[PDB]
Amino acid sequence: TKKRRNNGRAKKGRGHVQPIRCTNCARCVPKDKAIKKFVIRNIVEAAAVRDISEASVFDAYVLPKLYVKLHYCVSCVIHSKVVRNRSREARKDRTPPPR
Amino acid sequence: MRAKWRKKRMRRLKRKRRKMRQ
Amino acid sequence: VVDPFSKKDWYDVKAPAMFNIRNIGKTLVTRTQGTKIASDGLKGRVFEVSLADLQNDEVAFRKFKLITEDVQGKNCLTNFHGMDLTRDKMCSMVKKWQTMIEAHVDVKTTDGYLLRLFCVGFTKKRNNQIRKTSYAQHQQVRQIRKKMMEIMTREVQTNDLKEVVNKLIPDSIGKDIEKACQSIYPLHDVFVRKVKMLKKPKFELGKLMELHG
Amino acid sequence: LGPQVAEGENVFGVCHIFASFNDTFVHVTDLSGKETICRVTGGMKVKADRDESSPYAAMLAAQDVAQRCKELGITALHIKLRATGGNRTKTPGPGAQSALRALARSGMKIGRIEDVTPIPSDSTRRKGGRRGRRL
Amino acid sequence: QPIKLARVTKVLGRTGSQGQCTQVRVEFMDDTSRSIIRNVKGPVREGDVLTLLESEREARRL
RNA sequence: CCCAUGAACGAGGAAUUCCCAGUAAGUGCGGGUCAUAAGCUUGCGUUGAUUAAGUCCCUGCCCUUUGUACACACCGCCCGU
RNA sequence: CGCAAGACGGACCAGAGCGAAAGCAUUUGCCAAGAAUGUUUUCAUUAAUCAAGAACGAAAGUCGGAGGUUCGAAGACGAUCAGAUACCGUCGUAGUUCCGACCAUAAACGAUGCCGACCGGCGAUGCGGCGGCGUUAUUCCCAUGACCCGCCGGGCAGCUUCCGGGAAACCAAAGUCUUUGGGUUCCGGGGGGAGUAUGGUUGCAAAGCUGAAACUUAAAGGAAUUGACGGAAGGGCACCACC
Repeated sequence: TKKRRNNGRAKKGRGHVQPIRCTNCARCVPKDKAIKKFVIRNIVEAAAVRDISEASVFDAYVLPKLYVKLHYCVSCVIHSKVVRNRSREARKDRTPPPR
Repeated sequence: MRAKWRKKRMRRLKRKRRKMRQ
Repeated sequence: VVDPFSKKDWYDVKAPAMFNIRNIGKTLVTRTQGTKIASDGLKGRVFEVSLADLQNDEVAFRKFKLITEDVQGKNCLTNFHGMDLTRDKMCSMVKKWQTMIEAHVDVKTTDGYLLRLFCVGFTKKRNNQIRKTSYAQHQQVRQIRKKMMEIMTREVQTNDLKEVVNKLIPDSIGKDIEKACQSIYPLHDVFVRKVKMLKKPKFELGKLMELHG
Repeated sequence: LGPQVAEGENVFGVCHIFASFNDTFVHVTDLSGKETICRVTGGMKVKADRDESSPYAAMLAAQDVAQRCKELGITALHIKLRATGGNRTKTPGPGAQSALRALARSGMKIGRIEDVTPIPSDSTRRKGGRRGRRL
Repeated sequence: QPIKLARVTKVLGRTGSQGQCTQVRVEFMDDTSRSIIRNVKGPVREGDVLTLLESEREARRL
């Protein structure tokens, strides 16, 4: 029985999608099927922000951020709890989490 | 048995059989 | 056994006259002993210094590579060797619902320096756009890239290294490209992304002296 | 011995923080990068494989690095933090933040902070199989 | 290591495999009042005063 | 019950059972059984309490979603010369 | 700081585009091709589907010649395990790359032949065309490019379905079906034996295509429903649990 209408991937109107490697296990997962997270995180953690700011040579330095694109296989994305299993009805909800 | 492995075993059987038959 | 920093001299690194800030820091080397000489040890080391540490009213996401050419009076005299943008800046301008156009030319200056300028530009969403994505078509991207290459060549091949770096400091070429490509597709963040020197003319001491004021 | 010029100003070095998930490097070097002042890793601070990348080992290594640099005349540091990079992970290891905080907390002045992990335009195959590592 | 008087604003909960630490949020009264969170042990009652011998110890949450 | 005849004479293999304030533990007493037969049990007082006001890690339970080729229901079902 | 090798082409990159499918992503140039749109152009049934034949056909594999970074079947070690010579780790050979010649197989999948009609609604999106307030860019006279609001045509998709259909899952097709006939190709007939044996045929080989029977069996199987279980997730609870 068909679990998903899109077969768990985002491929329409094409035959082949180039694979990528899961950031955790290095599994070969198609780019459309893979679960992608774009993490924009401060290089300095919030606990260390004040201590780094005081030791700054320049006043008003605004610390840089980290830009890392994360690719996940289904197994590692489920294990890491980035995605969870949902009900048959809530599976269809494509809206990203409001956070 | 997994169907792929059943096919592999059958193919090895056929390889031996064609080895013995000349 | 023997402390190796007790046999090390400190040297002053000087920026070219194109920058308001002259002394960009200090550097070390082992003293001249036997075959090894201190001056040879400081003749190819590259200093990547933020432009805000070179010019007091400029942006900090632009870095310049300065390479020492000769040492006299325990001052290391540097020259422009390359330019780059910080990784965070470049990663910040790469968003998901736009087209990024990149171009590069190998263009020589008038004093024999051969440069490879890298230009990056991004498609801009109009202030009243309802469409989620703003994508330039392939011919639009090709025209934008052609304009990028033409502007970079026009801005480099006619001036020498001094005026090229003087244009790089406020990124005049990027603003010119952004202005010129406004009628093909409005661009968003146009920069000379990277400059790398491919070959240089034979060293001239007098040219370097005129370079440091 | 060291730069005793203009005591009121800062003497700038560059700290290359290599924070892999196995251990962490705290490497202060010259402004150009060619001359190195001191490099203390987390592995020369803990006698166990697991704690090589721990935040505590990185804090110890950064403390020793800052002590050596202060006794060598360097007063301020530019930070060039990197992860393993390449086709492997781009996220810095557990000791990066603690090493940076220990540098700041032990009387060092922080300059520009930059991330320099090697990012391929595209790479060779990763060390895993096509099915990944299954443990 | 200054001594600062701060009042508990909220009690978050416990942590560990079996539960061995307590989380509260304390706000300063005479240090340009701002909200800082810190883990704690023992009876630290509803909205009591927690003394900060240091302004840098944080609570690593989850 | 007394002669004081001197027993590793002061926090315990692997495995663990019970327990949160008048808990535990010490301590005696009364009922049942009975011939005032208790080392048992059922009650009762008396002395009196270190630790904890938490968690889902182990053992389990419940209010959901999910998977299943199980329904004698995972001690299931099941593959291989 | 450089130098050299091969490999790859991140982010941009999308339920977006192109191609018959396989497949296709750095710039530029050349070469030939292509759909859609526009057309008050031309020919005037030239068409649809297709035995026989034919072109292409992932990966792996084979034979020559280069190359041989990385990864890596085989293999060699090191590892908690009762027992790996499995999973994990360090190496590592053929391969992985390119040029010729083979091979013709994939869960080659939308598990849904193709051509043609009819049958709801809506918001988008890609391309072409048409119309229209206004906002932005090249000297102040206009097109045009980027937006904005629409209409038409083809396309990749997002849809209830008590139109309708299905065993249902679900499907605007898997509808217009006992109110059963638009055209046409391939193809199935309970489960095993078995895609096996044999014959033929192709291939250097590996193998590919066509392809039984004796015998054996009362079920195998599909969808879904409740429970039970999960070394599955979320939220709680208990000193017959732990801390």
